[PDB]
Amino acid sequence: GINSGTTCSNDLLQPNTEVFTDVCVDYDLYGITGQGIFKEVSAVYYNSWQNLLYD
Amino acid sequence: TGGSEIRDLLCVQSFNGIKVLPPILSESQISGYTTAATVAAMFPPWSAAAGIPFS
Repeated sequence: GINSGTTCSNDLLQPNTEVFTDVCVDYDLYGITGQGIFKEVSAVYYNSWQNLLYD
Repeated sequence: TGGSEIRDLLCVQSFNGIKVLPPILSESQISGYTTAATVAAMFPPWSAAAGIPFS
């Protein structure tokens, strides 16, 4: 099944790198596009499926 | 930007071009003006009391 199917490689560029603070690194995770500075804050109370949080 | 917690909308407001510039006269200056008028109304020479003591 050349160039048609469901299961295949996904070696393209994804926003999964060594994230760090002190600069507004571009974030494109979970289908949300924005610009902002990351800050390390402990949050263990999240659910097993919860990945984000909104205002 | 100096290090705090994101719990207010002023940071997202000021970074989108909607900022609130401070007035040309600070609240301290107007407070001092009101204080000077109130003190001048009672201590001689009387100004805000038509030239007569408060009592």
